[PDB]
Amino acid sequence: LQFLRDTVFLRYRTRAYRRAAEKWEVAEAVLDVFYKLLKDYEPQPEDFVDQYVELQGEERVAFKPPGFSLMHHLLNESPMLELCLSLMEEGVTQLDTYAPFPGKKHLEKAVAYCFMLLNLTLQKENRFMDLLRESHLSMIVTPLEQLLQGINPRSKKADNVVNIARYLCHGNSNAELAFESAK
Amino acid sequence: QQNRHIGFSWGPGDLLLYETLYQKQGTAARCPFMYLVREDIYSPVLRKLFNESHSIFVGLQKSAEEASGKSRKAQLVQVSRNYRSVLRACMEEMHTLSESTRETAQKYISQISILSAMELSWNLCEILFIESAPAGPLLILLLEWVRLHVCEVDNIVQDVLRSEKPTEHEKFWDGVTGYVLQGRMNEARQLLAKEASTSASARSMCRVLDDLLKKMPMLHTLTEFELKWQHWREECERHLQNGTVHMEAVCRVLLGDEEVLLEKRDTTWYHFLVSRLLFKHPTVKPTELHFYAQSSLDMFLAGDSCPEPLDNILLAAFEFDIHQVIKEFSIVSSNWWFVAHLTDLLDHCQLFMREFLLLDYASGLFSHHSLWQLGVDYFDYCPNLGREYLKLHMERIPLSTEKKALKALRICEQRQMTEQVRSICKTMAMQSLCNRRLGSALSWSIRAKDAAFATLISDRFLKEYCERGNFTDLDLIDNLGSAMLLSDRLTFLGKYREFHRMYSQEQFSEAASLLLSLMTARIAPCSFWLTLLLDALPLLEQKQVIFSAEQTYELMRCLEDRMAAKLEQDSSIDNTKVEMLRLALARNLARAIVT
Amino acid sequence: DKFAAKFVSHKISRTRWRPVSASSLQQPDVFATGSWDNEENKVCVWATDPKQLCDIKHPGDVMDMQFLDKERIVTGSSTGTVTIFRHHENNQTLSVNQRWEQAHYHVGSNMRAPCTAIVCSSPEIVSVGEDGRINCFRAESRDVLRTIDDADSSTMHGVTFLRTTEILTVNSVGQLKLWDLRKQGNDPTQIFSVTGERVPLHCVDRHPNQQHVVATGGQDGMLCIWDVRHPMSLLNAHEAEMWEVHFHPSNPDHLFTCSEDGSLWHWDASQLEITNLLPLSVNSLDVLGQNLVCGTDAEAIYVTRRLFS
Amino acid sequence: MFVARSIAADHKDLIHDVSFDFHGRRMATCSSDQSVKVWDKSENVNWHCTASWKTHSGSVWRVTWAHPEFGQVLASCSFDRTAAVWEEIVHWVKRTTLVDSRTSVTDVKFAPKHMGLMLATCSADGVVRIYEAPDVMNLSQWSLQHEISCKLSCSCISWNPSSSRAHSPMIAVGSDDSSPNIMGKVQIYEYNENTRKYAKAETLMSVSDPVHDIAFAPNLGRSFHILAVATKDVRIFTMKPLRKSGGVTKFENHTVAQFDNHNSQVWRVSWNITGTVLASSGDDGTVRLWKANYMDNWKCIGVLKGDGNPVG
Amino acid sequence: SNEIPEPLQLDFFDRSQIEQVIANCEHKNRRGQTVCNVKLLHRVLVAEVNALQGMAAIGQRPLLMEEINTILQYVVERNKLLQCLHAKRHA
Repeated sequence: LQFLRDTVFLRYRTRAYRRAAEKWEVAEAVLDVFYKLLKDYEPQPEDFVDQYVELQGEERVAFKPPGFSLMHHLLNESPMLELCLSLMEEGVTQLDTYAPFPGKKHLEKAVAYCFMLLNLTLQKENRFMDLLRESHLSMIVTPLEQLLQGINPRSKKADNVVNIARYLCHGNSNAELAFESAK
Repeated sequence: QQNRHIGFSWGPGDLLLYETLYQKQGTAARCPFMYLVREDIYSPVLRKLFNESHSIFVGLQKSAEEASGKSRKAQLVQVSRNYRSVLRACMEEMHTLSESTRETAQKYISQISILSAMELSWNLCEILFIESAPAGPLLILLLEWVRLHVCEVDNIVQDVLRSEKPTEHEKFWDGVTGYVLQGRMNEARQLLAKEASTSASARSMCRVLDDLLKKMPMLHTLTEFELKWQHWREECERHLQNGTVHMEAVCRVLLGDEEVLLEKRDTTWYHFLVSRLLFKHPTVKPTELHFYAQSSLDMFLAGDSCPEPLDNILLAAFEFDIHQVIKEFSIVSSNWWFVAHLTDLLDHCQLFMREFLLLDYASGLFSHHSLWQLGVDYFDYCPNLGREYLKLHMERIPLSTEKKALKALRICEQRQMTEQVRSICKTMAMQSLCNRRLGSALSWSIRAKDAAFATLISDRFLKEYCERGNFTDLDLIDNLGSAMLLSDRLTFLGKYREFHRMYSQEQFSEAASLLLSLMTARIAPCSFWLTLLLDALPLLEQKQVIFSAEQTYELMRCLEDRMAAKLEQDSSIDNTKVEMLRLALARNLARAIVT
Repeated sequence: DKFAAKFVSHKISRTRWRPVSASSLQQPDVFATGSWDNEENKVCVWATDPKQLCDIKHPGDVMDMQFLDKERIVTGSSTGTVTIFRHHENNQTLSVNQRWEQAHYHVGSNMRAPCTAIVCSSPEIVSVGEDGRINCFRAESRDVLRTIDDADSSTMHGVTFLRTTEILTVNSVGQLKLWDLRKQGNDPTQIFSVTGERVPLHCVDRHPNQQHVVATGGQDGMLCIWDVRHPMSLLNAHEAEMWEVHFHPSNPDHLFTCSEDGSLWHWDASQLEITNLLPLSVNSLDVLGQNLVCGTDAEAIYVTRRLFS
Repeated sequence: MFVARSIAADHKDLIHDVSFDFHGRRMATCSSDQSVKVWDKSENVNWHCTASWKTHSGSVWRVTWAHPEFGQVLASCSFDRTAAVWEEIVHWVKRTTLVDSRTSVTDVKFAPKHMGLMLATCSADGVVRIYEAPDVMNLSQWSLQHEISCKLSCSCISWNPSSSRAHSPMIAVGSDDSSPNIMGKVQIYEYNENTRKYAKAETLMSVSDPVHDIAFAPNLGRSFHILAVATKDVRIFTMKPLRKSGGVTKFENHTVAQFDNHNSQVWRVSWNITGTVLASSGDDGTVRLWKANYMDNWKCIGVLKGDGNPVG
Repeated sequence: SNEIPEPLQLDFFDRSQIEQVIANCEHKNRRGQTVCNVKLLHRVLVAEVNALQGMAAIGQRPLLMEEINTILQYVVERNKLLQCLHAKRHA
């Protein structure tokens, strides 16, 4: 997980691609695994208890399930969430051009994976937050509904919501994204 | 000791003292001593003070042209306020140091007191001259000054209000009367708001006094204030008459009664002065302030208390005599920071030495291992005698790492100090060369543009080549470019390396041409002549003739000229070389006559 | 407004943050500084006005400082000695771990030679020097693994791990040399130089993502972008020597160049947008996300926590 | 903050003269046990002895360090009419032994760097000899170039530190001879380029008492020059050059300061790096520092006791 | 049309500094005469390199002299072109 996330998301951002289309394929590919990792993570009362294993005499926190760490980095403003919102923003912009781009379908699938990542979060958001308050962990979490209105470092506004809406304009072309946005 | 003469050795900022012999031909002891004579600049907080002050100075100098008139005056007041703020911060930092280590607390406390003196004096002088407020506002600022520097009344009232029932404290009336002395009605009124409820008659009297304190004419236009003040004083006097001990004394004061202002002079001489003025003379004249202050001092120090040097300084400031103030301070303070900065500010105020003091200060800055950059900065601003001093000290700084040397050179270059640049470059190169490092030496030589050192370096390279058989650092030699023309020997080296490259990668013709060119120009030293001829030999030998007839004739001439100069194993090989050369040349000549 | 200036009493030569764990969403808070041009120089550790946590009397002058790991700091002295310090967080005490006293010394002559730059890829410490020497050590080895003697007659200024087991070194005559640590020979693989000029190169940095992008700085204050596979771009910037160039680790599109004229310029690729962050001489800088710290020769530490606000 | 440091000299016999280098880190200590020790300074102030060697049987008088541009070159004059040049090899090695002098060489002074490596030696016979090394790499070769007869027993020599091209090289020569009537014991010699030889320019007739030490002050971009003369009393002179050739430009001399506060014989006089503070020694065992104020009035600023403590 | 050629390639001089000398030449003798005088300019140029002390490496003098000649030619060309442009403008 660590390898996938770090390396492939970096390269998603800044790395030369001879073919322009190949920039999106990498993103979609790693995002799919992120989705399938988050889909099956059902919050349990033992996930929020952590143990420390003695590896080479250095007490290092153990590795919680992929879902715990795939969530705790989502309910804060980690560059995962920022890059996800930026990816939605880019998809909206490029789709607004209404042109035959390289990798248009790939972007559709990737942003669909992103919207599904979001929509799944909100339910397990309530569940995790509830459990979290009971386990006396030190980890801090802000619900997604206050984070969507956060200050975007690019536009210096809370314009995440406006970006989300614009997918509705493309309802005749990409109906799936339309449904997810409405939801 | 014991009649031994003490010799001295002036170093770069440090005097060495040694006890030499008895002068007469040689008390029995040993000689184990070697003192060093030279801590204002060593205190760390003071270094930060110096840094910030330097930036303030640079800012001021640049803004001198653009800002004018009243704007400029305000800017100057603000700059003064900034300097004092830094002083205060430094003072506060030293206080926590004294708290942490009480073993050095005494020294620290003394330094803190000196800093406070400088700061309070700074404030007084600055306000009187820079602010130059009119008759009224001047007294307002004097009242502020006293309140800010003398916070003794606050401490008393603090202890009062921290008592169990403040009204019954011994300090209470004292703090009330002090608040009234400092011209702060509101706090004294909040105080006597506490006792007013203790008793009924007390209540009545306190209410009366409170009303008067509220309706006291105060400056926030002049004649009007004056008449209201007169009326209020009349009312207070009437109240006193009707009443006729503590409120007695307070209204004694609200009129300005000289005795009661004397019997509780217990803060300082200047506090006494301020209280006296506020009450007796609400309108204050700047010109007669000196007389008023003298009288106040004489009254306060009625015993055998001799005027402190600080008191003298303050009196001189009241006499509007800047020169005397500076003189007094110079005796007391070795650190010239204060003096110089004050003179600078007053110079901008167009009132009147400045160059002299600044020069001394920046010269001390150049005697510190790390503070020498600020010295450069301050020396530059001095008009007539700055450059000479700067040049001297710059040339005489220790150079160790390439970083320090580079920084020194950059500083020099900006001020167009060519000679200083050259010396530094030469020193560095020499050291580098003594420790091998041929490449580094060459670069430094190139920078100083010195033909002699370049020649020397190029000569050493040729010697190494002869012994090893192969050139070292080939790449460095290939891209000299225009730096090659600095010296004749350097020029030779480059061309020889080029020939080497050429003939190796099948450019025999060009290489031979270059070689013959070099030989004819006589740039080469004589030992290289023979090598060049040996190289020319296989060039002739090759089946495809390289040298033309005329070129070989020129080589012949060179060989014959060399033979003459030579006169004025190896020989056998060279004669065989000569013969083969001749045979080939003749065959080529035949082929030319043929063609 | 963004920068908070705390004045210390020692000229600050190096400033470096403590590497933070990527998995945890923590924000870097602890940084380290090294001081030069003083009788008794030192290595300090600060926490974001910054409050100093711990410091140690460093023998000689601290030329280069790199953070090996969260608990180890590798410092290169001006006497050539390369030392490792172990930070005990529980007691806030810096302790000496391992040292190689004669890592760098001039050929034959007596006295010492300065160690200009170090680079670290745990557990490999490669240190260049004024002498031609590219000594390579190991975190636990008391001996020097490999010494490429007489690598460069001229003083080498900087070093960085291009790829792996390969190092790019700049020297005083303006040459960028590609070295290989596997080949047993003492000769450089390739030497990249500007045709005709010998302007010394002071700093060198490699793009965090793509390994073929290398940015260097000369005495002419010019940023030269190099492609080790194929100078692609020569950019006019400062009017004085560029001491250090650093790519932003998290978002490489940002670059920070410090010069002795006193200008911490910022280059934004995301038309390059150049702005002056600071109003004597800026020696070092370190950026990690939204936090940047730079140290000047005016004995001052400038720290910002809202760099991109 | 005047500090007191006690460095164990490790010297078996009385120390005579110590001299710092140009950059202030290396110093040579000659002693009566016929040994010259070189003490170097580390990063910490602590001084460490690096090299110790024996030099001459005769009593060594002065030790002069050359400019670092030419290398680590030393010079030592002695009673046995010799002037040795020393250089390290990487131990100090004698390169030459200048012995043209027929009498005890008393003082040795290196020429300013702009002229070259021109060692100057004055001897008791009354002849100042100015040698010159053609190549700095070979220091064994020294060719005498100029011999200046002064007609009086020379005691001290001092060059003119001025690097101005307008100011031709000048050397000052003193006379320790206790002459009952003969005055003018300080003579200034200027170099006339036309004759390519040194000729007398000015004789300070005011100095009628034995001259122990003379010292020029840095010019600091000024029209006139300053010469300090150590006799029975410290005297400071100002030689302003006249208007303007074929010969020496005559000078106008004025005595601007005369301090007999030592109440004894002044033996040594030396200026600081910028020529503002002059120091003087005496039989009283005190070193008095003299500094001028803004009104050009010289005043004593410091006195020292024998035990090392400063006079308060 | 206008046909200004290559800049100054100075061996032991500064290309930027020669511009001050160019302006000295550009002083108007009388009216519109930004040509100084070949006599003066030549003399000054010859005296400049003499002032530059040819000391140890005295083998570069022919090269130095060729450079003087090239500079003179370029200055003359500039002046001629300026005059031509002025005449064209008048016409």
